Amino acid sequence: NLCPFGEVFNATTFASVYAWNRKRISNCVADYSVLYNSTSFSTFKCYGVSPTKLNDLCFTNVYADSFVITGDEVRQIAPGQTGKIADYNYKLPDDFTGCVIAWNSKHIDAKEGGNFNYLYRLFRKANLKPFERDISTEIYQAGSKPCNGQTGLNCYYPLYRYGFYPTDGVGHQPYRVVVLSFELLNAPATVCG
Amino acid sequence: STIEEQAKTFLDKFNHEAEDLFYQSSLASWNYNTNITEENVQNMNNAGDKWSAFLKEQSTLAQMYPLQEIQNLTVKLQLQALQQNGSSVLSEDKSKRLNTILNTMSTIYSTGKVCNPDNPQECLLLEPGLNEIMANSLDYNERLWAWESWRSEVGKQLRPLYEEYVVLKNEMARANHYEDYGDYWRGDYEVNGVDGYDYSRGQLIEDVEHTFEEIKPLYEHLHAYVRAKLMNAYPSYISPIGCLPAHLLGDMWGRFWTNLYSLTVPFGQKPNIDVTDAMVDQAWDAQRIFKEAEKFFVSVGLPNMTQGFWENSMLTDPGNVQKAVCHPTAWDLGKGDFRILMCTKVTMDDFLTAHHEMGHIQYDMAYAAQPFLLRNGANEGFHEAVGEIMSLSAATPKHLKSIGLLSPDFQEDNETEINFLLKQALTIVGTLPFTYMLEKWRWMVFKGEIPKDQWMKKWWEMKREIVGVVEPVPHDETYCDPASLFHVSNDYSFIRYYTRTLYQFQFQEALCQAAKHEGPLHKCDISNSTEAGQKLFNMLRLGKSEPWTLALENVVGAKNMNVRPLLNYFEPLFTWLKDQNKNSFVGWSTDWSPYAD
Ligand SMILES: *[C@@H]1O[C@H](CO)[C@@H](O[C@@H]2O[C@H](CO)[C@@H](O[C@@H]3O[C@H](CO)[C@@H](O)[C@H](O)[C@@H]3O)[C@H](O)[C@H]2NC(C)=O)[C@H](O)[C@H]1NC(C)=O
Ligand SMILES: *[C@@H]1O[C@H](CO)[C@@H](O[C@@H]2O[C@H](CO)[C@@H](O[C@@H]3O[C@H](CO)[C@@H](O)[C@H](O)[C@@H]3O)[C@H](O)[C@H]2NC(C)=O)[C@H](O)[C@H]1NC(C)=O
Ligand SMILES: *[C@@H]1O[C@H](CO)[C@@H](O[C@@H]2O[C@H](CO)[C@@H](O[C@@H]3O[C@H](CO)[C@@H](O)[C@H](O)[C@@H]3O)[C@H](O)[C@H]2NC(C)=O)[C@H](O)[C@H]1NC(C)=O
Ligand SMILES: *[C@@H]1O[C@H](CO)[C@@H](O[C@@H]2O[C@H](CO)[C@@H](O)[C@H](O)[C@H]2NC(C)=O)[C@H](O)[C@H]1NC(C)=O
Ligand SMILES: *[C@@H]1O[C@H](CO)[C@@H](O[C@@H]2O[C@H](CO)[C@@H](O)[C@H](O)[C@H]2NC(C)=O)[C@H](O)[C@H]1NC(C)=O
Repeated sequence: NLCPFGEVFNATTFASVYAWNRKRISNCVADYSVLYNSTSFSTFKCYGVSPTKLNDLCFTNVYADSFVITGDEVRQIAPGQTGKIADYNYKLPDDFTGCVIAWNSKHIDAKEGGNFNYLYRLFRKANLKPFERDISTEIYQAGSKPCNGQTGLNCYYPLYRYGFYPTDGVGHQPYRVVVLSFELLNAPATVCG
Repeated sequence: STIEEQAKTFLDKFNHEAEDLFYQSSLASWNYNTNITEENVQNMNNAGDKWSAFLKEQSTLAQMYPLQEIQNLTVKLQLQALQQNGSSVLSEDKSKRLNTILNTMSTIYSTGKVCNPDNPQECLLLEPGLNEIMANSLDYNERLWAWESWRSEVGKQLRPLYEEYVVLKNEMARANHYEDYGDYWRGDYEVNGVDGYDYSRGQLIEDVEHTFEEIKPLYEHLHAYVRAKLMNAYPSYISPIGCLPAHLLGDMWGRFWTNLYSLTVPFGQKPNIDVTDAMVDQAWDAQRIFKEAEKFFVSVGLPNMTQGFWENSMLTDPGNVQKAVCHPTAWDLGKGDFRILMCTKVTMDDFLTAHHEMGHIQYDMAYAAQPFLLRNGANEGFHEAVGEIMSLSAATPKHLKSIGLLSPDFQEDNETEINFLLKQALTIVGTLPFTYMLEKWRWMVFKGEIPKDQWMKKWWEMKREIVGVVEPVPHDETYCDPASLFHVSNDYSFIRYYTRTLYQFQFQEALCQAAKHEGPLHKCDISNSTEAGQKLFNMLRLGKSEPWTLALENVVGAKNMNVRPLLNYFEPLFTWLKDQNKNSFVGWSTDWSPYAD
């Protein structure tokens, strides 16, 4: 009765993929039937529990991960199918107990001049283990020669920026993603529907 | 820590950096071509210079990776495209001078006007004035005036510019480890690295000549027939054994004999196949016309057009308030943005070309998941060949009947069939000697085999022998008739058109065999054939990842271009011509001239 608990879901702006955000949710009345006739979710599939039993279930701890990625890259947000997003930015555990949510923002995240406010990592030393972040601006240097100073010939700046225009194809229009994960613990907190 | 891994990361950065830059340049150039203002042209040039500078930086970088040490064929191809020194191997001032004269030639061609001496107030440019004369006029003297005015005015200006263009372009290609600019061009067909599918640069000459030899007899008979029919149209002006006067061929140069159909129609009583009147009388929507092409492409297993296409494409003439470039173009802007720029009118010619351009877009839609430098046709001929097979299927009377613009009667006399095939030949085979000769002359000029003091001499010597066409008035070396064609004065290769004509009939035969078609090939409509659709998509998806020889084999079963598709398409017309010319001269004298002394 204290938490609309979707101040995450609908808001002004979100965070980049390499610096995705976490939030605790507690003391809530989770009604998700009004969100079934919401703006159509690009993808809404659950892994550990039933979508026809959500509100009946009264779990203890709940966490929310919100970030923005491109359209073709969205199908990587799942256990396995490791790729650019699924390794260097945000991986999911193979055993996953939660649900994934995504919808399309037509001109919210896209402006005629173009939006260059969302970043993403392309070069990293190793694949990220589940629920890890590495926001380091460490100049990547795969070639033996360690420039380490600035932009180099074989060196590269690991962070790149999304370009989002209102005339793009569907394959890379701004998709807005929210991930719900219920950690498995023997300690109670206050959440139910 | 391998070179291959270093090269992979370099290529990833290039692809991700270049996609957005190419997209910005494409958006800017679209806003110009659809909305001609000074702000837009400056924005286009700014974006284009940014794109070229990024490309040159990446070229000098990619030149630092030793190609010879690469064992991956795909990454080697992408690296090769980037390592191309291109124009940069020229000094700065010499490159500037080359670009200046290039833009100057383009400008004077697209802006040249000739004025009538009898009435110096009437002046026409190439489009639409001079073209209207060369297409519809039946007066020999007026046509001769048009022909000679265009050449003797703009081409004389082009002559010295073209000499400097030839020498500098050959130098650039030589610095890029080629023999001449034609050899550079011939590099497009070169394959080096795939065992069992390579194809060298001299093999193109061998294949083009070996295949032009087989086309020769069919063209000879069409030439005889058109010559007799034109004798009826211009009495006392044409010898029954000589070459065709260059100014009676239907346009300014003879690239297409399309406008000779009215003078050469086999059976006037049989109706000519035109659906323009049906389109106007039938409820039409310009959206719907393009939608109908879309319905055609989905019926064979291809995807719809994108919502971005329908929202961003320009499908009607914007009017007098908004001036745009109306040359039909299919824009692949990148980032999944596909548009068509066309000032569509409700005419039969625009219907087939709409199919053609939307075929381009499907090609463009295909291979999108490939890396950037592989987003291109297998070679320079594949896109137009694909567009052209679409238009043939749409032009077939069966398709025209099934769409509802034609009467349900479907009368098909052996004479209505010969009419359609004859009109096809005026266009399809009339352009092949023109195409083959232009590139042959250009290749020889680049090789330095034609001295400066005999450019026009060898040009018209070659003109007579191959195409069977003779000049109506003599031209010394002051003139420069070769530079009087758009593709020549605007630095575009021309052999794609020879190659595309053969490829398109190979594809048509293959897809109609896939569709289990039984009748004459020219009556084939691949509509409603998901099997033919899949076989073409199976080729479309490669882009430039596989050699064009391997891609062609994947669909037709042959590693090289073939003439039997064209010859089988035109076999009925061939026998009809052979019968029609029994009492006609076959061959040409290389010595007859219209003029004397
Ligand atoms: C985030 O998104 C929007 C705000 O932009 C909110 O969605 C919608 O809010 C309106 C009221 O402003 C809802 O209308 C209501 O309909 C119900 C019946 O469905 C009725 O009983 C109410 O009296 C009211 O008229 C609309 O249905 C609702 N849509 C959804 C998603 O259900 C949403 O509440 C915002 N939430 C958060 C946490 O930011
Ligand atoms: C030359 O290098 C390219 C890399 O640019 C090689 O292409 C790649 O082939 C591998 C192996 O099939 C692909 O990996 C796979 O990706 C899928 C993605 O769903 C994954 O599920 C598989 O487990 C596997 O990791 C890779 O994506 C692909 N890359 C590209 C850009 O096509 C190519 O094979 C090399 N040439 C030769 C002859 O080996
Ligand atoms: C195109 O179609 C026409 C008919 O639609 C075909 O024409 C016919 O040709 C035959 C010969 O092959 C003609 O037959 C002969 O009749 C004369 C008397 O008129 C007789 O003396 C001969 O011994 C022979 O029996 C027939 O009359 C003629 N019919 C018409 C209506 O013209 C023509 O052959 C077709 N062309 C092709 C290339 O298939
Ligand atoms: C052609 O370019 C002009 C600018 O050079 C575009 O501008 C118009 O002018 C102002 C510019 O802020 C707009 O507010 C108007 O709405 C535009 N006029 C119109 C749409 O008639 C113009 O939009 C461009 N035209 C097209 C078709 O893109
Ligand atoms: C090829 O595809 C077209 C699709 O337009 C088919 O046309 C339809 O044909 C059926 C059967 O005659 C009609 O009931 C529909 O009304 C037609 N739709 C139209 C004209 O839009 C055509 O029949 C197909 N040809 C085949 C399968 O041989």
